[PDB]
Amino acid sequence: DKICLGHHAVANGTIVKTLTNEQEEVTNATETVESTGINRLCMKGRKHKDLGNCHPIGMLIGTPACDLHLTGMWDTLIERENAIAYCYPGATVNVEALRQKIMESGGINKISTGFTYGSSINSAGTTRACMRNGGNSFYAELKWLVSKSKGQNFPQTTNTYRNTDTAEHLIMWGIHHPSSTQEKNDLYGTQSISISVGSSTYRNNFVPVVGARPQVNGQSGRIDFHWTLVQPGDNITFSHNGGLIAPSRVSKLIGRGLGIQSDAPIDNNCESKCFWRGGSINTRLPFQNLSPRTVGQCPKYVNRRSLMLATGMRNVPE
Amino acid sequence: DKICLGHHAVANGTIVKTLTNEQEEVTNATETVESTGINRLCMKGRKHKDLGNCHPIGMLIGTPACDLHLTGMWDTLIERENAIAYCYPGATVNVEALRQKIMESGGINKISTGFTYGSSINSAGTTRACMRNGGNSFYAELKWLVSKSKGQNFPQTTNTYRNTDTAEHLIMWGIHHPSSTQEKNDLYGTQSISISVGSSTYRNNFVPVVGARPQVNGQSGRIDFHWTLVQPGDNITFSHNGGLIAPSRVSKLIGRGLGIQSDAPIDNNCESKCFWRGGSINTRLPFQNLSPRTVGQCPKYVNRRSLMLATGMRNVPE
Amino acid sequence: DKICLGHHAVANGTIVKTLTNEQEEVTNATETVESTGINRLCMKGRKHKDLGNCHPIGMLIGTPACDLHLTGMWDTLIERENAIAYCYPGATVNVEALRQKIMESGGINKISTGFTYGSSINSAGTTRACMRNGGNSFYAELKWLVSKSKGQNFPQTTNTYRNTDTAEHLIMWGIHHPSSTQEKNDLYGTQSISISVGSSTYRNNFVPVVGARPQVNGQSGRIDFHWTLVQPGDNITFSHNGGLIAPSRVSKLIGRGLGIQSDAPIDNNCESKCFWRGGSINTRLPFQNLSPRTVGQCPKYVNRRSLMLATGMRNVPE
Amino acid sequence: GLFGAIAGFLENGWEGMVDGWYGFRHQNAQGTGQAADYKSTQAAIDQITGKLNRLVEKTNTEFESIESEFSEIEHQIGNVINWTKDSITDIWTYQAELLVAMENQHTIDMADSEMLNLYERVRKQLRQNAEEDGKGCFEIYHACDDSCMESIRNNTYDHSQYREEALLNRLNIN
Amino acid sequence: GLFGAIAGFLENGWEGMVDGWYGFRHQNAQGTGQAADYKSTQAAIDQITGKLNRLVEKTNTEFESIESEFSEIEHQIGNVINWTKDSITDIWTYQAELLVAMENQHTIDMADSEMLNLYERVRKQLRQNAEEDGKGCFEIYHACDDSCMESIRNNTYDHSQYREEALLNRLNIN
Amino acid sequence: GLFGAIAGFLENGWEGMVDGWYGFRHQNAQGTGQAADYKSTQAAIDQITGKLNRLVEKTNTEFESIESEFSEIEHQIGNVINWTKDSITDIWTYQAELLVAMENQHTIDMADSEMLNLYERVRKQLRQNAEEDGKGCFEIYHACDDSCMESIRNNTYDHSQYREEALLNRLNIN
Ligand SMILES: CC(=O)N[C@H]1[C@H]([C@H](O)[C@H](O)CO)O[C@@](O)(C(=O)O)C[C@@H]1O
Ligand SMILES: *[C@@H]1O[C@H](CO)[C@@H](O)[C@H](O)[C@H]1NC(C)=O
Ligand SMILES: *[C@@H]1O[C@H](CO)[C@@H](O)[C@H](O)[C@H]1NC(C)=O
Ligand SMILES: *[C@@H]1O[C@H](CO)[C@@H](O)[C@H](O)[C@H]1NC(C)=O
Ligand SMILES: *[C@@H]1O[C@H](CO)[C@@H](O)[C@H](O)[C@H]1NC(C)=O
Ligand SMILES: *[C@@H]1O[C@H](CO)[C@@H](O)[C@H](O)[C@H]1NC(C)=O
Ligand SMILES: *[C@@H]1O[C@H](CO)[C@@H](O)[C@H](O)[C@H]1NC(C)=O
Repeated sequence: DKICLGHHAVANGTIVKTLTNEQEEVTNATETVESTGINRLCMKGRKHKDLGNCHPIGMLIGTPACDLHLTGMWDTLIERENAIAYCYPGATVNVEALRQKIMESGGINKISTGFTYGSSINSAGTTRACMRNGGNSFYAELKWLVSKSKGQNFPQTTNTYRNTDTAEHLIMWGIHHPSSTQEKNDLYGTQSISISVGSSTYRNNFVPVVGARPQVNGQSGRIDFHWTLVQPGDNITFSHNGGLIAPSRVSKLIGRGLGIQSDAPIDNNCESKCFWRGGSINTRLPFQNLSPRTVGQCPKYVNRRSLMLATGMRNVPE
Repeated sequence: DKICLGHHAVANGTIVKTLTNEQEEVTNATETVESTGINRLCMKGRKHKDLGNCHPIGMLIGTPACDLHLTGMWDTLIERENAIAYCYPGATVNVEALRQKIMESGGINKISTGFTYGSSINSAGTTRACMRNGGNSFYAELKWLVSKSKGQNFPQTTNTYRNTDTAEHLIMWGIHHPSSTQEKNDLYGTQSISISVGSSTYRNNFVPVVGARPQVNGQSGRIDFHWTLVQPGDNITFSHNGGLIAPSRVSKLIGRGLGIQSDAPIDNNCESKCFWRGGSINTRLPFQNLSPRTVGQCPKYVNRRSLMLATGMRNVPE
Repeated sequence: DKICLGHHAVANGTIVKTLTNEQEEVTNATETVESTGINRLCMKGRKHKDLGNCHPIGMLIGTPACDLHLTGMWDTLIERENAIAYCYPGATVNVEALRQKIMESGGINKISTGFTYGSSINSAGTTRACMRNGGNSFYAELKWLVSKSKGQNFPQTTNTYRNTDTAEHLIMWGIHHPSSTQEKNDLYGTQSISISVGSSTYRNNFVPVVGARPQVNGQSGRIDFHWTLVQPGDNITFSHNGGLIAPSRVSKLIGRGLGIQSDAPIDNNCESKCFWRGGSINTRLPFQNLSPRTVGQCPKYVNRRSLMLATGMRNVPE
Repeated sequence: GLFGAIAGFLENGWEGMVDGWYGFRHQNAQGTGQAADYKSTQAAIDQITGKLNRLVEKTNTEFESIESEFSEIEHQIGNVINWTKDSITDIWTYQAELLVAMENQHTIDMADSEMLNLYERVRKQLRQNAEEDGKGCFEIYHACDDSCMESIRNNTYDHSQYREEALLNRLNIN
Repeated sequence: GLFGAIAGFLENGWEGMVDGWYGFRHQNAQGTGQAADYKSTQAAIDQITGKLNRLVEKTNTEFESIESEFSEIEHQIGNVINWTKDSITDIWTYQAELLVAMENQHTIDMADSEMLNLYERVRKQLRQNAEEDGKGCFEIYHACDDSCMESIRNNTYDHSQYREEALLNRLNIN
Repeated sequence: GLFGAIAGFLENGWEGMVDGWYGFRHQNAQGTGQAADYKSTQAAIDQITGKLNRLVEKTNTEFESIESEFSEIEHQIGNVINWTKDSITDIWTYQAELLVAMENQHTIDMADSEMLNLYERVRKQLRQNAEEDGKGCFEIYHACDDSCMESIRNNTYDHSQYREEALLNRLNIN
């Protein structure tokens, strides 16, 4: 008469690593590294804004492609590839810092500047590179100041924006760089052109420079954009005589949101907290191997297909 | 007859975490994360300089608030909030890189440039924005060069500082940007104004720009400060005709020191190696949850209120 | 009659650390931290290029020291201390970005710009600062343009390089900054002087500035170097009237390579994948305390001389 | 293994026991039987559940992008960013690797120990009435029917009830 | 747990033993008694002491500030820094969490271990003169007075002195 | 230690055994002998080998330079870099220290474990024919010659062959 003690075994065991053995067979195990993502932007439960082909900088200056995105509120902001910032060609100084600022905001208010100009100034400068409603137009939030009488000198003028609010204001402006002397003279005259910008914490001067360059969207001219923050209760003064692309409205970045760059389609029916260029990640697992580039609340990226965690004893078959 | 083996137990045990159990009860446990800090700057054993309302940048240019901090030796440097850098309004290029260099030095020596100026130059330009002992004054280490005869053209002049030391020297200078044409003309004449600075390794040009702007400290004018390191044996040459705010002394950063930003009261009784905005952290514990921004030799910051490490066996009462 | 169970021991045991004991004696132990470096650059198996006293940036502009390194293919690039980038004194904007970009390339091709000049221009300007065959020369890849007609105004000229390739090209150019008014007038005339550079992505303006400066390699004049990437299909245009140091060839960075900064001797008989200023590291160990500055595939740097891993049981001698 | 039972003095596992992790096989006059021990099985399973719970707890750390997917990053800051991210990834894969290797070692050994604990409990139950096989069996020196076997598995076997008989059978004299 | 004694076959702890970590309770004709075992208690305490020393050893690494408390940080560099610091923080709170969980596991089990080791020491001392309770007790089959008890705790018990009397009692004969 | 054998109930190690890690010393009529056990020694060595294999598995990850050795780094970015590199270095040093401390604790305990497992095996093999002295020896209550000792080391000792004589000598009755 006898009684024996024992333990279970399975036909099909799983291999795991231990401190002393790279190939240990145990009765069961489970994955720790998430391998499966979602090819969609899961936006359920979030007030999101899909910018489409509007580039974030365009929201501030009013590029025609951004007309539906000049203002708004959101908790997540979605940027797509090849989005457009500039109808009339040019570039923004300190561009990435500005893009990032916008991409962590929870909305944008626009407040007018109140800038008025004398009759010798045509403040409705317009271009075929910025079409809007079938007509030549220009950046919604800016004004292309030009001499009313062609070839005549742009008058000496001064405009001051007063921030009479309780939060900082983002103001942007452009400097036009003509591609020819004729072009320069036609718009602003033969005089020496200078633009001076000054507040309590900012000062800078700009000089429009004529130069031959290839055409972008039909234009060999360039407009360079500049920006700063106007602190509450501070005034910022523009002193100019041509070449200033004047702001008609300034911006205010409201609250915080999550910035996503992705060309993945939106799904309003799934929810997520972790995003990447390729879409979304939903796991309880502490690790993932989909992307080293994620945003939100995400599992840590590791360079492994699989790390199995044992959930059973050694498997000892016979 | 029988002999029984056993272990101790206590009335009130402590809960700890293990790999397998979140609420394991043991006989004793000890905290691993420091939650308590001292609201003071423990300076015992360290030669420190409290800068009060003097800003580290002001030490180099000689703002009145920094008159007792133009030179010295220290192993710890304390910067306070709202410290004053500028008496006459302005800004420094690469201010943060400069502030950091100063805030990790172990002292500052000052050395005269020996600059002299001809009779047509008033090198004692003065302003009510920089009061000293009841009189209009200026930055102690700099000279505001102005035409001796009001309205006349500031003469073309050259000044060369020679580093004859065995260590590099930090030279600072300023560029005056008048608030109006009348003022610019009064100070430097009607001529075109240019400022060239050139050493063996550095070269740059500067042009004073007139521009309307708000009054800071009662002044709408501005001074822009620039700096470079002059290597030993090298010369640096200033070539100018108005608008140069010239160095009369040059700095040398000496050794190494720990810089702190805190408005916490100094305590010479206690010692510490770790500081943050809110004071000092003294612990033997490897982790803390006070702040992610600390300087010195500190416990690592962790996002947990408590992590109890067991110092006793499983508690089993009955 | 009896049989006894036991384990071995040794006379001299090694000390190790455990969770509970800082001084535990075990029978054997092995090091986990590599302390031994190789005093050579182990280049076996790799197609390298030792730049010697040629600085990587000198490769693009063609400094005499870099004559043997104007083109080539490599998978590892070796830069040495005090390597020369400039013969005529000057500096390069965004220099570290450029150096790094060259140091991670796997080769360089040079393609002619095809720039041609009117008879009023001497394009064969030359200097005692750049010597070849013991005589006055210049940067191999650039041309110092100067009025053939001394004192006479440099003609207003335009030059355009068009990139007809499927890959981006690195274009560099210089801007001359003379050390005197006379030097200026002799070289380019008495006129105002501007250099305008524009592509679809890049535009900038440059003005030569006269300034007294210390002599470097015999010269108090300077040349500022500038660069961009010209994208495939794009043209870039130089408009100028004196002071442009023009590109005669353009660079194309090929493939990827490992950049090493070290003065260690080259060894072609040893192999390696980990390098630092002092040479190579060959180990199987996961850690090393040689240097916190390594390149390639390296063990992780650690702040310890030794961390012994037990490879045996407790030593219990008798 | 650490505790000597599983893959130790126990020859192999029992595929035909899907009832639990540890258990009993007996032999008597009435033939054979098999039954899983619930207490030891839950003790092990509970510990594994504990680890799984720790694997799955999440930090609330929101991260933003520092690398534009669609525009160029300045070269130098870009290289610093690459170095940092890669350094961090190296740490996490190292951490991930070590967590799994360490946890699995412990998981295997605690499973070994729970088996031993069950064995040991049975050993002291029988005290002087049985002897050890060396293979995880107890040769019982008295008649143990199916009710007697059950009393052992259920921790109610009174050794004093059979001691007299068992002693005689172990000393081989009657 | 791992070794089966603490929270195992020992049903509970002794709140009344404030003298040490492990110890003895006895019962003979003179009555009862309690004494703590010094060696076993100390073996455990010195191991705890070791972990606390490792916990409290400090690294020498001095850090400077890279974030200004009082003046603005440029936006891009500021984002890089926040990303780097949060990533470093997550690593450290992970490590701290792991260290405690792992160490606690080991601490609990080694204390169980020292308890078991004491138990085993006594078992072999008594060899054939005592039998196991199953509850951490040994039933001694001879007259064990307060000096005999003491010699057991003091590791000087000579089993051969009592073996004859003990065996006859275990066999239940004269 | 954890398993009570090495630096435990075994007084000390044997310097004269360069033949292996664990083994046997016997005393009989024909004298003394010493033989190492292969199977137990190799279980331990194989496990050290596994640890060394993990230590040495290489997971790079090429890194490029982010600090020029031969030219100046802009100061602010340089401080960020310094703070980052030192932070990562503190992390790796901490892990290197933890790895070694942790692995070493497990290494010595597993060695102690393998020693106990050999001991237990011998105990169960000899079952009722021998008694433990508490110092790691088995007093054998029957005549055991070289062929008999060699059978104990070989794991072929047949207890049923010597039991009668052995019970006779142990019990000193019948
Ligand atoms: C160098 C000099 O002459 N300083 C004068 C300045 C400057 O003209 C303006 O500050 C420039 O903005 O103005 C004052 O009102 C001042 O600040 O006290 C009077 C003073 O004599
Ligand atoms: C801005 O302008 C208003 C009205 O001109 C004035 O009251 C206010 O003080 C100005 N603010 C500053 C900072 O100068
Ligand atoms: C600096 O100037 C002195 C004369 O004032 C001269 O001897 C020395 O060579 C100069 N140094 C350089 C680097 O030009
Ligand atoms: C470059 O120039 C060629 C000929 O001058 C022209 O055909 C081509 O369109 C130009 N490309 C761009 C991008 O301007
Ligand atoms: C950073 O890494 C990415 C991914 O490997 C690479 O494409 C990019 O070129 C790197 N940036 C730099 C500046 O090397
Ligand atoms: C960095 O983080 C702090 C909060 O810890 C935040 O206030 C600051 O704005 C962040 N910096 C940037 C550039 O977003
Ligand atoms: C970074 O650390 C190195 C090494 O200690 C030091 O030499 C260098 O000056 C540091 N950089 C800054 C900007 O402090």
